[PDB]
Amino acid sequence: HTAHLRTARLELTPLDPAADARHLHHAYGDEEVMRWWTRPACADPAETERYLTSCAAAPGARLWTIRAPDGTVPGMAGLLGGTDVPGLTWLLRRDSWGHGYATEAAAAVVGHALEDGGLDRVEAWIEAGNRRSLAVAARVGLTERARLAQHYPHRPGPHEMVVLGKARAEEPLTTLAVITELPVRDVAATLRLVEAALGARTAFAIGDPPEFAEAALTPWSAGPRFRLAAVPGPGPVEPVRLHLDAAGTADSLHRRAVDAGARVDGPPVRRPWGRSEFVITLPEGHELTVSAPV
Amino acid sequence: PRAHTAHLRTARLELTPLDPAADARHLHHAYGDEEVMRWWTRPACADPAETERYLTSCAAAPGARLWTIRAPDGTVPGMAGLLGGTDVPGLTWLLRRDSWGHGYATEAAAAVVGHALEDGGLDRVEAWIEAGNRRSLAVAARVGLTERARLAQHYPHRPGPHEMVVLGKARAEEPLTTLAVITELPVRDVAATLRLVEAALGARTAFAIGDPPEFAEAALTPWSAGPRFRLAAVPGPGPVEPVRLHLDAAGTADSLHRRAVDAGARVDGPPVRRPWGRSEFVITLPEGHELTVSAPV
Repeated sequence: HTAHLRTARLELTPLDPAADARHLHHAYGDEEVMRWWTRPACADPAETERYLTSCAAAPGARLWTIRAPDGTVPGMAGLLGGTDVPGLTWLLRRDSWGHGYATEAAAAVVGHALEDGGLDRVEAWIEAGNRRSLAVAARVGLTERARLAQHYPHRPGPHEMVVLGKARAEEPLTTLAVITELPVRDVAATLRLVEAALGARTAFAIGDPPEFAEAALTPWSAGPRFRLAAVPGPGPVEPVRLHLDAAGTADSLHRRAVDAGARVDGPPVRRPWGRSEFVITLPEGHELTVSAPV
Repeated sequence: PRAHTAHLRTARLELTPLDPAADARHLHHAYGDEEVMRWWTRPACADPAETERYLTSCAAAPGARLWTIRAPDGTVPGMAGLLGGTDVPGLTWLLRRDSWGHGYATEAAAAVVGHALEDGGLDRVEAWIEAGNRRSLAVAARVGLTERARLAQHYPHRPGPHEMVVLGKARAEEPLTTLAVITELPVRDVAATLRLVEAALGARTAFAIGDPPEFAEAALTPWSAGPRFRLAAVPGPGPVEPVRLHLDAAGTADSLHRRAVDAGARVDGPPVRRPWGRSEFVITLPEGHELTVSAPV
């Protein structure tokens, strides 16, 4: 890309790892600034130069370097990549903070991505705890669409990643959730189980003994939850396979399932796709593999 | 319900247990404001009398715990409290356009929540804000509430449906939680299946394994994460015990149905309005699986 993006007080020039690495290292090498980054603070500008390159290297990578009028170089902003949906990001040395740069820069990149970038939509992955960044994202029209558990090699424990987005034309139709029904013998008994293993809870039930309930896996009005329908028998019951994306550690999740007398597959096992999973099987045959970031 | 008695005092505000008759005159500046009420669950009140009435019905509501916001200069910016009649401590607030931008709503809601979670001994509290309510969501965040889910709703006083973000906050967050449930739909031709799915459901395949689709993942959203299920391939006799999938969609069912139909899908018929204020239809998969599609309207 050749395009420069100009704003009230800024010029975003295409990113040159070699040339810019000197200034950009004032952010990428700062322990503080990288408090939220996917990897610790860069050691040397070479590493930065290296990273920056590996970064701009990826397929759809399209980054700029934030240049202010007063000579300074607060940092950078742009579209990350190698991914499917164009991710977005930014970073500034601690100094340039709160001067509206991030907001301005972010606003620029976004505008361009949707408009002249010819793109249909744009994402932005911000850590849950990242208030400041979440403010900018929202300030830029990026509304939250999903969330996911993740773990950084340098982190003591896993974390939550918010996935904000913003299309050019907001689709009129969309799916907000998928609730799957589960045929079980004793809806009640099952509810009791799930409530303990997955720390679930009953959202509702129809008649006593219960004949049809809605098991919620979160203590909130809406969210991850599935229906429980009752069935007579004789009992063949065709199993249902369920993938459970959980937050927190697989060992403590598994510890909970077991300590709840759950039919567990075994201890959690790591996987190529970077997720430690373990399964739970319900008497009727259904099995739900619980998968955590770690 | 009952008493209250409590008065919430903050940096520049005083929260006094709402008194319909008393305050209504002032609060009508909010509830009677078309602009201010464009995001509310009902139209603006024609006059203070209607506001007093509404305020009363709200005040009477089961465990309703509301306060009126008093500014030091004697102004009444609006109201803020805890709604009654829920299952999870609901939460609301409302300012008049004239008091906007002073951080009153943040200060107020902050206090109601601090009270509810600490003094009220409450476990958690929610807050339902319409997707497009930029300022309210901003206050939500500034207060500590974080989105936990989203629902499709439709107010009789509106021509079209809308989205509602369900934000919340507990006093002691749970280490373990669940983010999603992706179920496996055993089908014969994972390929065609996916082709169809994207047609009617407007899905898009996130990933496919093996040239001949051995097992893919159809996302129902255009984003990295969000609602979606998994397709597994399996050949056989009379192949499968249909899997039941409830699909909560946003937008008018009439058109959702139009999509499923133009996609040439198996639909048990046009959308049928249910009693619980929801219209739906079901799409059956050749294998057996029924994917009912519910919408607010």
